[PDB]
Amino acid sequence: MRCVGVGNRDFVEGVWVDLVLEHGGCVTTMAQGKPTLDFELTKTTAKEVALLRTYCIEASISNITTATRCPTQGEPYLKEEQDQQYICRRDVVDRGWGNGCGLFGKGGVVTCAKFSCSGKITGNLVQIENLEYTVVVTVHNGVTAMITPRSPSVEVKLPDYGELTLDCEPRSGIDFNEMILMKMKKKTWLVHKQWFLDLPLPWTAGVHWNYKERMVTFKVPHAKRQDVTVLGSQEGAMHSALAGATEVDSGDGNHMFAGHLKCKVRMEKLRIKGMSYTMCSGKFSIDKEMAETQHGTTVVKVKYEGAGAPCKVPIEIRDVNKEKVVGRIISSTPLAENTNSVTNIELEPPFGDSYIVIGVGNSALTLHWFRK
Amino acid sequence: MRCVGVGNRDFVEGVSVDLVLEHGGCVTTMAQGKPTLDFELTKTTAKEVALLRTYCIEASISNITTATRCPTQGEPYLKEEQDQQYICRRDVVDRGWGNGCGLFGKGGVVTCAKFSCSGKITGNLVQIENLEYTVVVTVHNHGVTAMITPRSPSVEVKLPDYGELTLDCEPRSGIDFNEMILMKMKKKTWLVHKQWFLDLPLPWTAGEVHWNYKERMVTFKVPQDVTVLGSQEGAMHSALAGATEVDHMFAGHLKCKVRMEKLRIKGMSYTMCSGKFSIDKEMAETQHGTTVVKVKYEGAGAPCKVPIEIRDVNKEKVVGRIISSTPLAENTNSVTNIELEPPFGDSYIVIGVGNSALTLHWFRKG
Amino acid sequence: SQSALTQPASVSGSPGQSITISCTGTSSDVGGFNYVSWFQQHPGKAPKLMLYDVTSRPSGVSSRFSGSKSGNTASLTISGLQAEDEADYYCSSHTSRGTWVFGGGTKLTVL
Amino acid sequence: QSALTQPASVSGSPGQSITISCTGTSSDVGGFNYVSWFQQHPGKAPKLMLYDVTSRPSGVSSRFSGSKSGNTASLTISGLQAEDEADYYCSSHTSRGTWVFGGGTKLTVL
Amino acid sequence: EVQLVESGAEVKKPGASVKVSCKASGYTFTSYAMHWVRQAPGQRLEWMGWINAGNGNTKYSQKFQDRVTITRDTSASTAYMELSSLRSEDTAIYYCARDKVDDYGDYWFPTLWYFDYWGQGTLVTV
Amino acid sequence: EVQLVESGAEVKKPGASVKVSCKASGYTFTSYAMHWVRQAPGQRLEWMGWINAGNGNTKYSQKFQDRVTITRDTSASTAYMELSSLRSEDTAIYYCARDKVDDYGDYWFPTLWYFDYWGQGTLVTVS
Ligand SMILES: O=S(=O)(O)C[C@H](O)CNC1CCCCC1
Ligand SMILES: O=S(=O)(O)C[C@H](O)CNC1CCCCC1
Ligand SMILES: *[C@@H]1O[C@H](CO)[C@@H](O)[C@H](O)[C@H]1NC(C)=O
Ligand SMILES: *[C@@H]1O[C@H](CO)[C@@H](O)[C@H](O)[C@H]1NC(C)=O
Repeated sequence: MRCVGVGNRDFVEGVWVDLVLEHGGCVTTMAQGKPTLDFELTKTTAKEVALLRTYCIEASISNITTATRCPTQGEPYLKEEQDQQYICRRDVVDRGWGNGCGLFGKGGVVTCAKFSCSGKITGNLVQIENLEYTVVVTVHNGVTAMITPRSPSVEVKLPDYGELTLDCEPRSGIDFNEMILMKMKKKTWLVHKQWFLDLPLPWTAGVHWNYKERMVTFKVPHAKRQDVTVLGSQEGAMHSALAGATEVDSGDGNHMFAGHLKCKVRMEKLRIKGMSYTMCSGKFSIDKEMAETQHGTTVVKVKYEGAGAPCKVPIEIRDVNKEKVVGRIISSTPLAENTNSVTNIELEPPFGDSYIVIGVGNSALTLHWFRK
Repeated sequence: MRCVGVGNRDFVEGVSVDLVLEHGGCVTTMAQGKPTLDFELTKTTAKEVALLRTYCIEASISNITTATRCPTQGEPYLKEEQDQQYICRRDVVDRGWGNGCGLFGKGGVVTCAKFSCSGKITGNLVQIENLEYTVVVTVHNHGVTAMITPRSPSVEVKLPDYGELTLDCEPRSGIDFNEMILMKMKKKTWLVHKQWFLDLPLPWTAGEVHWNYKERMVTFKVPQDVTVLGSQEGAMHSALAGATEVDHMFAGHLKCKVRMEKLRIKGMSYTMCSGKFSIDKEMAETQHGTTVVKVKYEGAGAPCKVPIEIRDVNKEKVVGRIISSTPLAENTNSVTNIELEPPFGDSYIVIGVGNSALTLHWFRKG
Repeated sequence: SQSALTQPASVSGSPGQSITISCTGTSSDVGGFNYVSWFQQHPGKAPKLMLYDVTSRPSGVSSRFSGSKSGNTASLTISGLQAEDEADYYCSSHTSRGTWVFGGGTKLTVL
Repeated sequence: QSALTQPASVSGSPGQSITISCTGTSSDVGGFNYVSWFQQHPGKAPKLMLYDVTSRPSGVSSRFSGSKSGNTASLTISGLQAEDEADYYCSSHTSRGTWVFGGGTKLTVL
Repeated sequence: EVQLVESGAEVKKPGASVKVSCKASGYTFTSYAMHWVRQAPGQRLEWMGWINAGNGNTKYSQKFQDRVTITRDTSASTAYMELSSLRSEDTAIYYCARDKVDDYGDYWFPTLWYFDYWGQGTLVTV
Repeated sequence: EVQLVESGAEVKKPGASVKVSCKASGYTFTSYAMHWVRQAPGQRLEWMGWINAGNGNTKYSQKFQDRVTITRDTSASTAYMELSSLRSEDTAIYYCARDKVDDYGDYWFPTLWYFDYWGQGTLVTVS
């Protein structure tokens, strides 16, 4: 009873069952002589991630050094020009008596500034082999199961209901050979490998920043001299470029993805707990009023106030004239465990007027139901 | 002696004068029986500017509040929805027996967050009537500041011992300021198109700050939580690639008419220097095909006229021209700046009289 | 500090008789959701979950304890009073705002 | 240590002439004309005596003269007076855009 | 079997801070949220806030958001509750109660049977 | 006329910070740059740095870049100089000197007649 109330819900009926498990959604299975089960893919977690490239999205300039020279004297030199951590640019300015030079004409200048990153983004490789799928299987009245590419088939034991084999194929997630896991401050995305490698920002693999000029302000030749300044923050520019991209959830270690795990369930060793009991003779009462779900089905809680329990709960969906059985019961053979025991039942009444009968004889509870 | 080192320099000669003053430009005026003057446009400052809009380029989210409700029960409410400092959005989620709802279906939700701006950009309206032009007029051998306003274009400039001049100017500009905005971002300033600036998809205000369209910086997307869009500083710098960067230092050439009627040459009232001269500053060629030299008058009988002549290779006839109008030596050990225009090739610059006269060889490549 | 959930301060009852404790809230808690729970607190001991989901009760809790809800008012009914029932009773609710509110408390006295 | 070298003490007789040297490098004194001379009386703030190597402010006497040859700048005081007895510093704007001062020279008048 | 072991009673002076704890035993600590409820002598129970032990997320009551700080130690299966700038009014018994978190690890909606197991409470006198 | 009024003498303990000032009078503060030069008792003058009062840009000496912070108040025509983590060696007289900025606002090259007007200096004593 975990699938009821979930918006994305698929019903699967087979007569060996084929089912597709996705994030945010869950599958309800039905089969003759087999129990009604709920299946859900809880999480797709990636254990380890290998660092590939680190881009700089925010930078600052420090240790500003300038060297000036008079005309005819040659070009000025700074030791910082040979330093890979600094950005150096040359300009040529009007010199003369007013600027402290004995000679008039164009005098050469050089400015250097230490480049420091304050905001970075990482590109990590996600290995499909290390993926772990958490599947929760619940019976109508949950047991957790793990699917790994190394151990895809798993045996799931259910108390009093038997055992099932869950053979799944971890083929989900777009080819991680062409996909990159991009991290930015607190958010994570799954982007294309080529798109990530083509980003026009300074980058490193190991601090030495390759292509720092991608973060440095553009210089126009026919304009007044300016200081060696850097571009603001590419944080917002990045968020604009990630509009189409799929956002990945990241917590306290590991990354959670949106899987699409294809499974084959073996319902051979499964048995219906309830078939071994006789019909309830006593009176029933409504514990929780019957309510319609988002799947055209109804749910009701019944309290068995009679004796002779454990016993089968008698339920039938009759027509407007209360004669023939017209509806269908989703819950596989519901039982009343003991006296004053509460039972949840999923029903599928037809469109329009119908009568849900719970119990036997005069003591039987008759509930009118309309379906729009 | 202001224009001497300036690269963009123009020489203007008349009788008693049409001149165009531009930023980075320098105008040297010459006239017979009138002093040699330097004119320069210092700044184009608008004394009263009007703020049009302030955009948010960097924001942060705080004090997140959520309120849920069951299906059919209506819409949930929060006190923060009435608060202008808060950004609220509505949606629906799956509700049922497990979520504490008696009914199944989509149940209305509302989420609010405290929006705070940490980085803003301003756009000010530039008006041509409020513009103030600062013109500095210097005499050969500090300068006198003058103000030009469209309301008061003509101005009287008094120069001690040199007389007085009338500076009648008219502001002329190509670009339309009615369609232009002065955009400021942290330390840099730009001149952008009015429509382009008003079309910017960012939160904004006019003039404890209320922000219009906070959702242009705030997303409600989750992989329930409020997400910020991050600094738009770099995105702005990318969009300003074509735009013209500004330093109150607007571009536009001021056309002027100067009245040199009341002007007089300080020096004409003195006699020629008899004593010896020495070079204070060696003679140097400028970027305008002219030369400049500082001379120290070591002799007596000052104030007196400095005797300078540009003679030929054979030291016989006067071949060159002197730019600086009748230079004088104020007192003993006084230094004088002189701008000369020697001809192409060999010439001799003679400073002084008789044997004590200083003879300087000069070769003008050209 | 005043609670959003209102309960009578003291409720008395005779042994082997039925008694009811009321818990009035608003449309934002009791009247809005089924997150209505009842707790028993003996002197010196920590609270014990007696009822949850308005009517549901944990395995070890007696059938003598029953729950009800009508509008913004929730009710706890104890049938066939015993001397051990003499304890403080609190009602709780999960609010529209995603918080938990408790009632003022009801001291049950058994005669 | 200062980049500009000046003699610590220079003595002179009244009415006589005296010269104070200031040796720098091709990066300051030998490179630019931003060579200035300052007079500092005991307890008082420095006073600009010479700028642009040779130029002097309006209130400064003609007795004070400046010179430059290579990386060495010179200050000449003609006809010494008792009031001239003060500390003299030379300064220069450098290639790096900084300012350097000399060690100073205490002028003693006999 | 499920059990919550609370820290010992503490006597503090007004204007100081106090840190109380609750150790989880018999269940997966990360799969549950730890709530903090206080009770002054002779007064009602008052909810303070919670901590999702799985991701470290919190939610406090408006009366306690400025003074209360709830933390957790996954390695020791212990949940901490710090109350700064305590006054004479803070003289109360501090109870911890458990509630299961959703299988994904998010604590949006609680389980209908919230506070099924409680700590014996720490008496903090001022 | 032109005058620079310096702040009063201060006695500080080692490991603390000190903030000195200079108020401009008789000239347009925005058009000039404020320099800071220090002098220990019996020692030479040592240049610390400058502030362009027009745009707020600075330049410090390599010996003072980590400890010295120069600020300005355009409204009050006052220039401030803060020296953090004081030591016994910082016991000096702190002089302020003016120099005109270029007409365009940028202080690339100083004026030929730099430090034409000085402040009387603040004696900062470190015990
Ligand atoms: O002290 S006051 O009279 O202001 C308030 C009084 O403490 C409230 N007591 C309730 C009574 C029911 C059991 C739980 C505690
Ligand atoms: O104290 S030490 O002897 O180490 C160094 C001594 O202070 C240097 N004094 C100069 C002398 C010329 C006037 C300016 C100060
Ligand atoms: C908002 O959150 C901060 C902590 O981030 C807190 O200090 C502040 O008091 C909160 N404000 C309100 C109105 O609750
Ligand atoms: C750079 O400047 C910082 C102060 O901002 C200083 O601590 C550091 O030593 C400087 N580095 C170099 C190489 O000068």
